[PDB]
Amino acid sequence: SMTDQAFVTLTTNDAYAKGALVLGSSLKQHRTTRRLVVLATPQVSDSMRKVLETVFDEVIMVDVLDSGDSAHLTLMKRPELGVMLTKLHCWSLTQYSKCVFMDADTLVLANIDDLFDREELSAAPDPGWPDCFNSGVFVYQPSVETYNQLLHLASEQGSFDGGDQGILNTFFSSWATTDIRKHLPFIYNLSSISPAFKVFGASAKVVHFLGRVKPWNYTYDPKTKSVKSHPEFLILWWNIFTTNVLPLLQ
Amino acid sequence: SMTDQAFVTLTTNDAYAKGALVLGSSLKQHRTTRRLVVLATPQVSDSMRKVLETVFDEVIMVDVLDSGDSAHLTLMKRPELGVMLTKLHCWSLTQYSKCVFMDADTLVLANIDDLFDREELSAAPDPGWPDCFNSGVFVYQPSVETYNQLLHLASEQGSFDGGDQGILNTFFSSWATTDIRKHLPFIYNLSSISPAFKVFGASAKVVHFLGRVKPWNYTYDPKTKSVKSHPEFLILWWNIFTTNVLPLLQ
Ligand SMILES: O=c1ccn([C@@H]2O[C@H](COP(=O)(O)OP(=O)(O)O[C@H]3O[C@H](CO)[C@@H](O)[C@H](O)[C@H]3O)[C@@H](O)[C@H]2O)c(=O)[nH]1
Ligand SMILES: O=c1ccn([C@@H]2O[C@H](COP(=O)(O)OP(=O)(O)O[C@H]3O[C@H](CO)[C@@H](O)[C@H](O)[C@H]3O)[C@@H](O)[C@H]2O)c(=O)[nH]1
Ligand SMILES: [Mg+2]
Ligand SMILES: [Mg+2]
Ligand SMILES: [Mn+2]
Ligand SMILES: [Mn+2]
Repeated sequence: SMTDQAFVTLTTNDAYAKGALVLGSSLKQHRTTRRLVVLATPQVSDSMRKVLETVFDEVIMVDVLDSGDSAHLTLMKRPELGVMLTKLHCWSLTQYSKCVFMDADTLVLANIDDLFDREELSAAPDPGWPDCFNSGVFVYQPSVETYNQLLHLASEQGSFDGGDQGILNTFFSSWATTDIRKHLPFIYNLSSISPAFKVFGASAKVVHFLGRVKPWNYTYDPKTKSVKSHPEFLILWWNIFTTNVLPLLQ
Repeated sequence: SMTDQAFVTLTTNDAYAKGALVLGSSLKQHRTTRRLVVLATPQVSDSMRKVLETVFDEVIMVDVLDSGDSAHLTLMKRPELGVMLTKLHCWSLTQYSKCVFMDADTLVLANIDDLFDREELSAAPDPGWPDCFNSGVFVYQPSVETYNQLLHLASEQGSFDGGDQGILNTFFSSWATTDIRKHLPFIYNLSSISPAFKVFGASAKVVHFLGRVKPWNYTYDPKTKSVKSHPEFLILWWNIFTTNVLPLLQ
């Protein structure tokens, strides 16, 4: 419908694929009018890609190890940054005029199509260092130029933790001090999970399972309808997975 | 010199007094041209007030337990909020046109007089919930009206944790979405202490020892010039305390 605009996510393996399936199913559930796109690598199994195609309108293959890939020369300088370099291809999707990137470890609790009212680069503050934006949810404008500049910066600067957040904050360095409309409310990337969430946590639009253990790393027990050691968000992830993802398998 | 403008802090006991002495000494060290004010209660010992008068230009006594105090009726509704109600008296200081409130558990690493270029209410984002501002450092305009409204809100709403942050964020509820100039850089209230601090943590202007254990709760050992179990900020606090506070005692 709005074929010109997309939610874009990323998976480089079958584990994070499970996250993308929950994310995508949650966006469908809350009736997005936009396209759903997943960047996938050849490390994602063919069988899992078949499941991704039931949720996503486009499963777009990216392989930074292929010498024909635009990021390949950069990977040879920074071989440790394969995942980040795959992610940056989100900017190469110039068939779309505007997109919202979302991490595969996010989950949507309401329609968030009003994010397309925003301009590049709009993003929520990161907890822990809130003059940096968290790069798990952001509104951007695909551009070969912007893409090539991000590649250059990745080449020059690298990434201590292998993430793209430092690079995106270096490139978009006016975010902290310029144009409050480019600060997404924290409820669009609620990543503190693990008094304020009493008052405002009920109005979350997006939950982000930022940090070491992802929901799919838990062992789910049908017998108790919970995981094994606000646990609510974790339960909701698994609720979407069991109710909405599993039956796509028919 | 700028007798019209002040840094204002707060202590209700001799422990936090030690914090105020380090804060005040750090502001002097970095050559503030503004006045230094501490709100103190009768629970602060006379002997400690004599030490506070060597650092602070005004030691202003506030006693919410006195029926002549403006906050006393509010305290009888909310007897658990004595400290917060004392703090709110910062707005009653109408001999000043503009002030920066700072928590007694902060410490200054550079001249921060450029905070007086800001307008009420300017404050840094709180880590953990960054659409709320942390109420440990803020620029405000003393006003009997604003004061009386904050008292009313404290009366109506109370405070789950006994802090003023919720009240100040409720009253100043446009902060997250309005006027980026009212967002202080995080380096003016660096309260994550305990990759980003590698890049930007060297340029801190204010450190805030937010959380349970305050620097003065540690046991300092002259023999090692450290505390007993970035530990640097903690060492600096104790460096100011031993070098700059102690010899005020002559
Ligand atoms: O092996 C991997 C690792 C990551 N991803 C994708 O990359 C995203 C980011 O990884 P994630 O594990 O979610 O990182 P966070 O725990 O969210 O860590 C934070 O810090 C990093 C920035 O430096 C960013 O990658 C994250 O968006 C940011 O929230 C994931 O959601 C996936 O979409 C993969 O596909 N495969
Ligand atoms: O017994 C006390 C307790 C606090 N204070 C003063 O109140 C300030 C705030 O208390 P603090 O212990 O610093 O709280 P934080 O650990 O900083 O906790 C956070 O959350 C609270 C808001 O709800 C605020 O009081 C703080 O500014 C905020 O940073 C202190 O610095 C002192 O100035 C006293 O004088 N006596
Ligand atoms: Mg360069
Ligand atoms: Mg009212
Ligand atoms: Mn993530
Ligand atoms: Mn404090």
